[PDB]
This record gives sequence, structure tokens and C-alpha cells, in this order.
Amino acid sequence: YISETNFTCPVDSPPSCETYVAYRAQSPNFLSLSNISDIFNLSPLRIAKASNIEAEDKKLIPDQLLLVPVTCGCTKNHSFANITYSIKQGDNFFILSITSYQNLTNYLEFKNFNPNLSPTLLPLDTKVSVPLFCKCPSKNQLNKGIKYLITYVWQDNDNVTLVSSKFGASQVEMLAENNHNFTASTNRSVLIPVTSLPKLDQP
Ligand SMILES: *[C@@H]1O[C@H](CO)[C@@H](O[C@@H]2O[C@H](CO)[C@@H](O[C@@H]3O[C@H](CO)[C@@H](O)[C@H](O[C@H]4O[C@H](CO)[C@@H](O)[C@H](O)[C@@H]4O)[C@@H]3O)[C@H](O)[C@H]2NC(C)=O)[C@H](O)[C@H]1NC(C)=O
Ligand SMILES: *[C@@H]1O[C@H](CO)[C@@H](O[C@@H]2O[C@H](CO)[C@@H](O[C@@H]3O[C@H](CO)[C@@H](O)[C@H](O)[C@@H]3O)[C@H](O)[C@H]2NC(C)=O)[C@H](O)[C@H]1NC(C)=O
Ligand SMILES: *[C@@H]1O[C@H](CO)[C@@H](O[C@@H]2O[C@H](CO)[C@@H](O)[C@H](O)[C@H]2NC(C)=O)[C@H](O)[C@H]1NC(C)=O
Ligand SMILES: *[C@@H]1O[C@H](CO)[C@@H](O[C@@H]2O[C@H](CO)[C@@H](O)[C@H](O)[C@H]2NC(C)=O)[C@H](O)[C@H]1NC(C)=O
Ligand SMILES: *[C@@H]1O[C@H](CO)[C@@H](O)[C@H](O)[C@H]1NC(C)=O
Ligand SMILES: *[C@@H]1O[C@H](CO)[C@@H](O)[C@H](O)[C@H]1NC(C)=O
Repeated sequence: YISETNFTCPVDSPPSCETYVAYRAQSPNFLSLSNISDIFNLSPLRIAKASNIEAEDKKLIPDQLLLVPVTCGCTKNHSFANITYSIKQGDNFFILSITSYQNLTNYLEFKNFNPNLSPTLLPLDTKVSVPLFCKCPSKNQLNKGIKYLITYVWQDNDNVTLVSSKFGASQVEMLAENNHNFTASTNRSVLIPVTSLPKLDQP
């Protein structure tokens, strides 16, 4: 569980909020909003309206950035988004972590979220609980403009200026929530504190 960002719950705030998760359209199997919505249990309209997308049915581009609505809850001082998912042929907790859910979750947390189920083999159409990293804003963050801490998987050769510009987030606010140089969080989930849902650049 190497990730230089603490997803621990808030002491100041409520323990159950509504926030967003940053998803990237993926190469073979995740180029439509309907396909991405199938693993988050919601309509592709909500994803389109959150990602600031005009055409809901418009095919997506690899590494196109989306925003997925999510309900963040606190479980054992740690906060996750409990998401139900039906097992398909060839699925396992590990592969789901690094492909379908693109490193917005751990195999370890995925496993601990389903302690009585098996990670490697599991029958078809059996439902599992995918835990996605998220966090509710501290009351000190709620005092200022901050209303969402958006979960974002730090990509390779990303930087603070680039990320904060896409989301319209304050860098100092961003680094206060993470407190690291982002030198060891590649393909790991970090937090973008925004004041409002950003208008993304879309084709
Ligand atoms: C989530 O984060 C994980 C890191 O924890 C990240 O894992 C990476 O996945 C890719 C793809 O599965 C791995 O890339 C492979 O690297 C090996 C050597 O390390 C290569 O041999 C592979 O080469 C090719 O193999 C095929 C031919 O046999 C080709 O047809 C194919 O196109 C491959 O290019 C391949 O490059 C990478 O090693 C891991 N890295 C780690 C540290 O595990 C994963 O990509 C992240 N997921 C997302 C969605 O971002
Ligand atoms: C959304 O996701 C689904 C599944 O995750 C994707 O379905 C896949 O679609 C391709 C073609 O688009 C299928 O390939 C086909 O294989 C059959 C043989 O089974 C062949 O006869 C066809 O000519 C074609 O090559 C693939 O099987 C299918 N996968 C599954 C599991 O059904 C779909 O493409 C995704 N769509 C988007 C927009 O991302
Ligand atoms: C994640 O959510 C699922 C439901 O969406 C939880 O499972 C349910 O738990 C209640 C509590 O008694 C049961 O009545 C339901 O039958 C369960 N549904 C199932 C198992 O599909 C699950 O407990 C949640 N996980 C965590 C870690 O909070
Ligand atoms: C983060 O994930 C990316 C894949 O999205 C990894 O990039 C791949 O790395 C392997 C090994 O060098 C190459 O064979 C692939 O061609 C790379 N994919 C590209 C360039 O699109 C990257 O290595 C991962 N980084 C970490 C730290 O895990
Ligand atoms: C969590 O906060 C503490 C306080 O310094 C420290 O362990 C670290 O900065 C954070 N954790 C990680 C994995 O960065
Ligand atoms: C973004 O930051 C990385 C280092 O984290 C750097 O290598 C890259 O050149 C930067 N890109 C831009 C456009 O400044």
C-alpha cells in the first residue's frame, strides 16, 4: 500500500459525503460512457454531466479524462466508495484493481473489502464490493471554497501545475492535502481539493 497520500477519514466534518473520482477512458473496453458506467452503477448521463461532455453517446479517446460521481463513506478510520460489481469471465480482484478500476483501488483493499470471498477464482455474476479511494473535506477546507476532494490517479510525468490547471484547483490547497512532491505516487491515487466541479476540456 505505497501511496503518499493519506485517505484517512475526517475528524472535523461529517463522515459520509458526495464527491468525484477521476477516470480515464481506456484503450479497448472503456471508450464509451455506457461501458464506464457499467462498473460504477450509474447512468452515463451523470458521467457526461460531471465530465462536462456535450454528446453522451460520443465515443471516447484513450486517456480522455472523466469525472464519475461517487458516495464517499468512512470505514475503520479509512474512507472508501463502496461500489457493487458483478464478476465476469476472467475477473479477479488484482486485475480489476489495475485495469477496470485503473488503480483507484488496491488489490489489498479490494480483498479486505470482501473477506469471505476469494480473490483469485470466483463464480460468474457474483457481486463484489469495490472500494475506491476518496475522502470528505475537513471543516477547515469547508470554510473556504472547497466542496470536493476529487480522487485522481497521478500519471507518469505529471506535475502540480498541469493537474491543478485541469481541475482549477489551488496548488497550495492541493499540496496541503497531500504533502509530498509527487515523486513516488505514479499510478497511485491522490486528492485534488476543488472549490467547484471543474469544466473539463472535452472534444
Ligand atoms: C496501474 O498501476 C500499475 C502499477 O502498479 C500499472 O502496471 C503496469 O501495467 C503494464 C501493463 O499491464 C505493465 O507493462 C508491461 O511491462 C512488462 C515488463 O514489465 C512488458 O513485458 C509488457 O510489454 C508488452 O507485452 C505484450 C507482448 O508480450 C505486448 O503486446 C503489450 O502491448 C505490452 O506492451 C508491458 O509493457 C507494467 O510493467 C506494469 N507496471 C508495474 C509496476 O506493475 C498499470 O498499468 C496501471 N493501470 C492503469 C490502467 O493505469
Ligand atoms: C464495451 O465493452 C464491451 C465488453 O467489455 C466491448 O465488447 C467487445 O466488442 C468487441 C468488438 O467491438 C468484440 O470483439 C468481437 O469478437 C467476436 C467474437 O466473439 C467477433 O465475431 C467480432 O467480429 C468482434 O471482433 C468483443 O468480443 C467484445 N467483448 C465482450 C466481452 O463482449 C465493447 O467493444 C466496448 N465498447 C466500447 C465503445 O468501449
Ligand atoms: C457495500 O454495500 C453492500 C450493499 O450495497 C453491503 O452489503 C449489504 O449489507 C446489508 C447489511 O445487512 C445486507 O442486508 C445486504 O444484503 C448486503 N448486500 C449484499 C451483500 O449484496 C456491504 O456490506 C457494503 N460493504 C461495506 C464494506 O460497507
Ligand atoms: C504506470 O503505468 C504505465 C502504463 O499505463 C506504465 O507504462 C508502461 O511501462 C512498461 C515498462 O516500461 C512499458 O513496456 C509500456 O510500454 C509502458 N506504457 C506506456 C509507455 O504507455 C508505467 O511503467 C507505470 N509506472 C509505474 C511507476 O508503475
Ligand atoms: C500520513 O501522514 C503522516 C504525517 O506525517 C505521514 O505518515 C505521511 O505524511 C502520510 N502518509 C503517507 C503514506 O504519505
Ligand atoms: C511536468 O512535470 C514533470 C516532472 O514531474 C516534467 O518532467 C515535465 O516536463 C512537466 N511538464 C510540463 C509541460 O511542464
